Amino acid sequence: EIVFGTTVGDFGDMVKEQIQAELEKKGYTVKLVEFTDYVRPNLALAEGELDINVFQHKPYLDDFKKEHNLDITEVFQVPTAPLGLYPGKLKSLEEVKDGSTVSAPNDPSNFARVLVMLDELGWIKLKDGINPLTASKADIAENLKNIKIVELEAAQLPRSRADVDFAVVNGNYAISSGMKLTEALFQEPSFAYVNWSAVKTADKDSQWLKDVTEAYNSDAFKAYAHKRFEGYKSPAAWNEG
Amino acid sequence: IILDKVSKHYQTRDKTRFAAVEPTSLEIRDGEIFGLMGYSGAGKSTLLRLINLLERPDSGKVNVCGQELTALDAAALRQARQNIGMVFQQFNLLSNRTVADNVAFPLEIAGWPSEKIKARVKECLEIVGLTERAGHYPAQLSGGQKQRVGIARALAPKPQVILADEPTSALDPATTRSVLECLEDINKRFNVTIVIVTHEMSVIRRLCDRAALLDKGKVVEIVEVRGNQIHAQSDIGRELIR
Amino acid sequence: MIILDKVSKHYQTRDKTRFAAVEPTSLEIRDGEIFGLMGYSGAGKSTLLRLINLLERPDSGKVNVCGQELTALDAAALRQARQNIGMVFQQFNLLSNRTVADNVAFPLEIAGWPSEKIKARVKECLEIVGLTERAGHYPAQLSGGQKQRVGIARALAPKPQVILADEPTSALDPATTRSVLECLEDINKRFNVTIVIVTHEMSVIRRLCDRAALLDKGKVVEIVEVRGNQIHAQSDIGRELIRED
Amino acid sequence: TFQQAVSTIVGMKDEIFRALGETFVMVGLSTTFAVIFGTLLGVLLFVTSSRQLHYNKLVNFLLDNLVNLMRAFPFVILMIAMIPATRAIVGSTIGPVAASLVLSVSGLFYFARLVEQNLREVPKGVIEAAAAMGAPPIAIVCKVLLNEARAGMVSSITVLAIGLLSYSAAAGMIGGGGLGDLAIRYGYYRYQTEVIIFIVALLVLLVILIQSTGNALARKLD
Amino acid sequence: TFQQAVSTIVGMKDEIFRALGETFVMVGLSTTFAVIFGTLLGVLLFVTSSRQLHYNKLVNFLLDNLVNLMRAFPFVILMIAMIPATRAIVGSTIGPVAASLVLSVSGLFYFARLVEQNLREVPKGVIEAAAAMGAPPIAIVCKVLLNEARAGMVSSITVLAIGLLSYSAAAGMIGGGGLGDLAIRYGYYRYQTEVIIFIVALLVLLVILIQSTGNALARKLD
Repeated sequence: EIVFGTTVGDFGDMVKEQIQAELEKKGYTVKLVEFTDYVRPNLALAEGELDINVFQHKPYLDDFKKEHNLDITEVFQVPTAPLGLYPGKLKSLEEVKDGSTVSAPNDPSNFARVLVMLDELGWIKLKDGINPLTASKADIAENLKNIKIVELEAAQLPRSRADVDFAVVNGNYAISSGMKLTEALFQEPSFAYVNWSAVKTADKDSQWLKDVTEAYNSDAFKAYAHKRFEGYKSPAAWNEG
Repeated sequence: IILDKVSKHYQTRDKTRFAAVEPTSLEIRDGEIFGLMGYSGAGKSTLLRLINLLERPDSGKVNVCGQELTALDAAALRQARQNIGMVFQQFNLLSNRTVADNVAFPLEIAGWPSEKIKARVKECLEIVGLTERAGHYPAQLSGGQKQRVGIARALAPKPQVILADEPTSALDPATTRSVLECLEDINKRFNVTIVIVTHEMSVIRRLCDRAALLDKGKVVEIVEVRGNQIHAQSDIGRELIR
Repeated sequence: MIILDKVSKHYQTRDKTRFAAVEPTSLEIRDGEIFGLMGYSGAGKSTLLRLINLLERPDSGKVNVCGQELTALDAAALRQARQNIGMVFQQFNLLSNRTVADNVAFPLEIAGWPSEKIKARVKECLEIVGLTERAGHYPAQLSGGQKQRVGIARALAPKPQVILADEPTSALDPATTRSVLECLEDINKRFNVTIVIVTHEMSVIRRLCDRAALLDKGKVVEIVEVRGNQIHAQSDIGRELIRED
Repeated sequence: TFQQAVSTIVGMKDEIFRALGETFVMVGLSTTFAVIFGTLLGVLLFVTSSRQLHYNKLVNFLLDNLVNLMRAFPFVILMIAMIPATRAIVGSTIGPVAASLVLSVSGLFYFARLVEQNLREVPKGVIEAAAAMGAPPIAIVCKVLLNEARAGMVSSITVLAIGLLSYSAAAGMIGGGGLGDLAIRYGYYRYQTEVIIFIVALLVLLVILIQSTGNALARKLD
Repeated sequence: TFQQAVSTIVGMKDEIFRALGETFVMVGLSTTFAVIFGTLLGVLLFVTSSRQLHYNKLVNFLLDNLVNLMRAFPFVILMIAMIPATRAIVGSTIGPVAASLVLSVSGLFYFARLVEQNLREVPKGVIEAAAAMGAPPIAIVCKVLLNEARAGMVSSITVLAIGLLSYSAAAGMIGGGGLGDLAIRYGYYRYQTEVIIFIVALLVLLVILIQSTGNALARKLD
């Protein structure tokens, strides 16, 4: 048997459509547990209600493993949502004003990517050299353009275009609102936030985990992922492409 | 005031308060007190509701101050309802408004001027004397007071008929002597044509004009009580007299 | 015997309670006799009748019942004593969603008697009143007179030691009443003849009481034996009550 | 231990003052519209089924099955379905006003089913007396039935407010605003043990107060 | 588009039955406890509110405050706080049984408060009569509280059942419980309008069936 934790959506979709049938061909009975809350999947992993979980990214594992002193490890990177800035009430970047509005995810680590991208736009400056994995409003050295940030739930970001000037879209909701996924004004080159499968550290060598890793690196899985998650930021194992 | 006819009837385990009220009719003349008498329940503890059409009968029709009532539309029936007064076996009142305010209530429905209501309540409260504790609530006073509240409530709107359901008979006879004196005056001055139910002979002999004696949803006799003497003819009537 | 002793219920300056204050008062009732109680509603139809059960407590005074003080018992023993004494009430207070035959069974369920002797006593006290025919009927099948018999039957079932009435036959007819009172006289054949009762009227009292008390505003003005259906009142203001003849 | 005193007071004051302001307006306004329109609908439910003032078997059946559907259908899902209509009315999808709208729709249908109790429970014969004295149906309801069940209406509004408080926290995470929109920032995500105990304390004191107000007035208005 | 929608639905066949099979456990089981302990709590509050049994002013006030504190305390936060205790008792925190425990906890207080309506609102006379008869408080609960008020209790049960259904959507997120999880799938993450309309219709049926059952029971009791 093998027990998986994912969030709902793209990572649980990877398990439901392709990886689950792949491991059953390989003799493993998979159980999927789906989460809508970030805290429960890791605890359940360290507590052994799960054998594995692909929802954690490199920054999140480090906070939660430190804070809760957990016996867990990453194992391999997985295809990850690009992040990108999109037209809202304003249609091109140059239109930005003192007091313009931007919609962004309320997640601490995805807020950290957003902050790193607005510094790459040069709209704000962050205190460069401060921890990137845990950046926040206080890590804004200067709100150069006095931008009015709007923290939201990520699935609301596609509808927010009408309400805010420009709207960062997580990328998990850009390609499901796929009709507008092409309209990105900016793109994310940061590799500090890659998604990463994870296990209890004692599990790291197990043949079942090697067969999960192989399923996650099988040619059938690559064919399925290219087809289902087009434009996602690949594992460095895939040459990041 | 006359019935054409009435009746109302119930199947086995249809089970309203009593078994059927039978084919029946009467004329109650103007300026006349008319009594109803007989063993308990029996549809007689209900029968008077049929006059105000508060139960619709299974049969027949009724005329009151000219108008036949059963044919009326509900909005016309309001004025018929307004001009005919009634009082009951239970006190049937608005808990969360005062005594004086319960007395004002029908007059609010009369649409009377504020001072006309105030005057009429002060009048009717004083006629029953209970002006002395009218700023009051039902836990504060007793059933005797509450009878006078019913009486005044019925009285105040100057209705052309009253349909008493043992309100003055409800008290014990010694207490009743001081109140019965009121109804006599009300009849003499306004020819109220007051109709009353009872299960006690004594009150009839000391108040009324004609008595229907009754059983099984039907008449035993109608008798004159004039001369303070009930001139009955049946042995059932004699038992009811005793 | 019963002994009634300096009993009062003084209230507040507002005096916004059920009635006006009631004064320190005392009496004695015997094993062999029927006692009637009479006044005007100004004194209070309730009078101190609820306090006889100790639904209230004397602000002055005390209460012997069957020769035993009740204000001192002050325990589940006082409730147990209450279970043994008969009363009927101005308000029917019947359960609505059980048959009146089962409202008749409800007092014996309190006594905890074996259910067979419950069935027996029930049918007995129910047929004594004669309401056995309309016992199975819920309260949407009745008039006041049926409901009265229900209260009366409910009271009778224990063969209780001592008896209290509350102006019952104000809304009832004579031959049922006569027969009911003839049953209470048969109860005198049983251990106790004590039948305490309120009616402010004369008609009933003249017909069948042994003794009576006349009162206003919490003052008793005379007690009178009744003889040959005559009160023989000595009291002047009592005679204003006797004018009600 | 002083870590706890410092961590909260310096930062959180600035947000708390807004998070509170958002919370109160969102509960208050939604409650008003819920009690207002819910009253009228509750009356209709009763008076159609009363068979005394008026009757209609069919309208009664239709309105009940509607009310049933809307009372039980899930609130969060209904809010997502109501976004286009909401934006078209409010002029935007985001803020306490937009939440107050969807909250009020749930509260509207919530309210009326309660009041059904408040009427079926009431004593019969006074209705017959009102009919016996020939009042218009509108007068009966308006100037009798409320006062008779006045203590009943205070209880119902008290409990509805407490419900809408829990509902407002759920409404706020998706739409923005409210102490729920704080708690998810300092719990569920970036969880902090000391900040969570402060929000818990504020709730306790506020929710005693509203209920204690309700019980005092309901007691006065027997 | 119609044929595309219809042909799609056939694919989800087994998953739908597994979501529904889950849902009955959460709602049914949690309801039982809610009605059970909520009864005792409401009764105990009421008897200490009255001179019947024993009148305890202080105990009454403290217990009343606790019920208000727990109803108004937020559900989602409470679930997250309950994690360590829930894990020790059930042997897990994932799944419908663990979630139903948390549902039921909320339900105890909500049901006791609902019970309180019905208890405080009875007509005095019969209680006064049995008390005059020297009856013990056990007999008073054994029949006297029930005889009429049991219809209002069917109403209370009916609203409670419908309430636990809405909360089951919210627990559906974390516990992966039944139709709440199903509505989180192909909802915010993906937009499949066809299965939304199907879920809406499936719920609509359940709603009508529940309230129709409640309505009939309450009608037949009096």
